[PDB]
Amino acid sequence: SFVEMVDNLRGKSGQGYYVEMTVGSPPQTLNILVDTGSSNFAVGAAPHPFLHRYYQRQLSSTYRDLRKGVYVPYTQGKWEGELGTDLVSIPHGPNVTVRANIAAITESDKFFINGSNWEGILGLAYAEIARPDDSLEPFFDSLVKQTHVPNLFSLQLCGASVGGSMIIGGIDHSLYTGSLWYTPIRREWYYEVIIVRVEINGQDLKMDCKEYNYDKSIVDSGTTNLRLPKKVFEAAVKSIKAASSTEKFPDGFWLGEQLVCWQAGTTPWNIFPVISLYLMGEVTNQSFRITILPQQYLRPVEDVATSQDDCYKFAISQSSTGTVMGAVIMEGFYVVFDRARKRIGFAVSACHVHDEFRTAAVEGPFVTLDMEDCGYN
Ligand SMILES: CC(C)c1cccc(CNC[C@@H](O)[C@H](Cc2ccccc2)NC(=O)[C@@H]2CCC[C@H](C(C)(C)N3CCCCC3=O)C2)c1
Repeated sequence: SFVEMVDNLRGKSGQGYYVEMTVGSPPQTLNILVDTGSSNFAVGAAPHPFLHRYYQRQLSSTYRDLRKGVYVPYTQGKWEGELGTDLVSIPHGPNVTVRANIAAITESDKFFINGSNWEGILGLAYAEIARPDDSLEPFFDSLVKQTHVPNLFSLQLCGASVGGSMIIGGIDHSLYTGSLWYTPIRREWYYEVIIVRVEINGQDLKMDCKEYNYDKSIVDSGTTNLRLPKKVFEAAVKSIKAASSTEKFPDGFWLGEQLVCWQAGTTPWNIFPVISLYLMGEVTNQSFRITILPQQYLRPVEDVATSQDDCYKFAISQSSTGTVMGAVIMEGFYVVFDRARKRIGFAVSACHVHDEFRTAAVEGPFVTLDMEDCGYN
């Protein structure tokens, strides 16, 4: 019955992926961004210039006020509002209704996006990072507690205006090819994983692997970019610059600020390297790699110019809070958040990114000694 959830996600490039949900009685329909990088379910509940619609608690007979405030500061953007509970369903999801915590957003700053078609966010990570504290049960925990939906979900995020699937409660085998490779969830707060090796065009970055996970590494569907700790970011940009020095790039391109364009169909993909991320595996001394194409880390953006060229922004950003495997890493992979078994699986997606002579891959097994030394603490 997972077929009912295939293609249940939509979005705009750089702006997240959202699924349709209803809250309250009678049901109020809202588009909700799916975010494995946080743990609060929150919806616009007051007018805002960028909201097409919002949750009206007054109109729901099943609304309950928790008489408690809340706020969430993300890496960029924040909101504040009022806690309460209500009945929640996912029309293209399992056939259930659950009473869940909901933060009614009453003020926000740089959270909602102009012209955006989503009105709220579904934090799919664990209670440990829920605001105001870990006693506010996250939506997925309520779903599993109140129904027989199995304790896992999977995400197929597709590039090119974007779509994909969130399969709630399982794995749909028609959405990926090849084998699923699993990496442990190190700790249940973020979806934290451990990266044990990095290569660019087959060349090892050769850093202390602790640097790759300083101070954590997470899988985060609510962040567009690959974000890398300062030292890793610099090494990676240096290597990518070198590989592509054939061409010249504007100022701020490598900062993700300025875009670069080529005549339509002439993007020199070949001079941009693949990036391989090796992840800790399920058995001793064993890892696997996912290989990322430049078509993933050069994000397509519309040309505000009179030209109809292919333009892109560099979708790798420097971080001061650890590695973030964002949407452009997840795109073209099928990612299984197996909460029940505390692991995350990766396989080549059915909607994989295409390149003339290279392909995104998930490959294993590899041997990697002393993998536990890669985790930060
Ligand atoms: C809440 C706690 C646990 C917390 C605190 C700090 C970091 C984290 C790690 N997860 C972050 C996500 O939950 C959050 C999700 C988000 C969605 C929509 C708007 C804003 C944030 N995303 C971000 O903060 C990102 C930082 C880089 C710029 C990102 C921008 C380009 C802006 N962005 C917004 C729309 C979705 C795609 C996107 O890329 C947002 C978690």
